[PDB]
Amino acid sequence: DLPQGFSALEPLVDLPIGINITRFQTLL
Amino acid sequence: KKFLPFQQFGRDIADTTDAVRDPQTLEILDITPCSFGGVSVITPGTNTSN
Ligand SMILES: *[C@@H]1O[C@H](CO)[C@@H](O)[C@H](O)[C@H]1NC(C)=O
Repeated sequence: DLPQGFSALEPLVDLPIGINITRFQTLL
Repeated sequence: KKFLPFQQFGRDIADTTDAVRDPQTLEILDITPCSFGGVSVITPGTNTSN
């Protein structure tokens, strides 16, 4: 049900952490 | 310019920087190149006058 439209995301956080990633989870 | 809180500088299409966020005071300033113009010289012949 994702609403039809356009809106540009703004960079809010920069993490200089250098971490290797390939998977993720969401916290309800 | 309505510079967003993250934006550091803006450009002319020639890549030359148009405007900058100052690093000591968070003001956003335009950088215009210093004043210039072509110098046409209009003269009679040096046969007639200098
Ligand atoms: C640098 O120093 C001035 C004078 O103390 C201060 O007003 C200004 O906020 C400082 N700039 C930054 C980016 O912290």
